[PDB]
Amino acid sequence: HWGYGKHNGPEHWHKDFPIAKGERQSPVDIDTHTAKYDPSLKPLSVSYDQATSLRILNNGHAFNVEFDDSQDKAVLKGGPLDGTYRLIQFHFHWGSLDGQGSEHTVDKKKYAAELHLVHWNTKYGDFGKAVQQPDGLAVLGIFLKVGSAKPGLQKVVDVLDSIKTKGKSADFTNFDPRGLLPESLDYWTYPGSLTTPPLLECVTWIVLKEPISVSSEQVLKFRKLNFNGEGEPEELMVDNWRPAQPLKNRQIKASFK
Ligand SMILES: CCOc1ccc2nc(S(N)(=O)=O)sc2c1
Ligand SMILES: [Zn+2]
Repeated sequence: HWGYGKHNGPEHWHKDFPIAKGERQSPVDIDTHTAKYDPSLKPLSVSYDQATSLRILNNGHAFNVEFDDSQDKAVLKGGPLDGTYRLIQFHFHWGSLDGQGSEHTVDKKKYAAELHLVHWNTKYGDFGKAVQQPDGLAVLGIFLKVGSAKPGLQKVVDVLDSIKTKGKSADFTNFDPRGLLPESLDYWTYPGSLTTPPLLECVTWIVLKEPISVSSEQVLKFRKLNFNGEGEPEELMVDNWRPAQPLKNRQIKASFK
């Protein structure tokens, strides 16, 4: 099965998922001098005050914090989007070293990790329908750099011991994702894809310009997770990022100049 190892990593994925070589794959390198300022772009509207987190899960390639998406509780609108997108989960990608880990890069610069808040377009009724549409998903991407600790992240860090191996889950209620946002909501946006299989080209990417800082101790605890299931040989969950893909016939737009 697919993963991030030498024998099943991103350069192998196209054999099972031919769309890996598609025309609107993610992630990409954001060239800040080629991105076009678009004054017609609206500010992002993040409404997370009623968010209901349920569970945190190690799924074998990352850990997901899952939300109740049966109503318009935590939604994303505005920006480049038409209509209302519901938050369903967030997860991270990170590296084995502080100098790598993000999926998107900015002028070829890598960050230590990247947070993805995944939302789906409510006009399609459920998430599985949404991923089959060109405007089905909106993923908010936030860069993590190593520096001062992020207080709002610590509740996530402290529960990781309980979901060390693949398939483990833990109740995770009353988590407020607003504690993970940067001060500014300026962004780049482009049409792209899921960055893990099935790599569907259904995503409007919204990548925030301002990174958040987390401490070395916080990111260190990410790196203690396991790709494997309990009772299997230990493989540390690190470097679960896909490298940048060709931009091809797309333009990256910026909400700011
Ligand atoms: C369709 C089964 O659920 C999936 C599969 C892949 C996938 N990739 C992302 S990401 N890394 O935010 O682009 S969210 C997501 C959800
Ligand atoms: Zn992701």
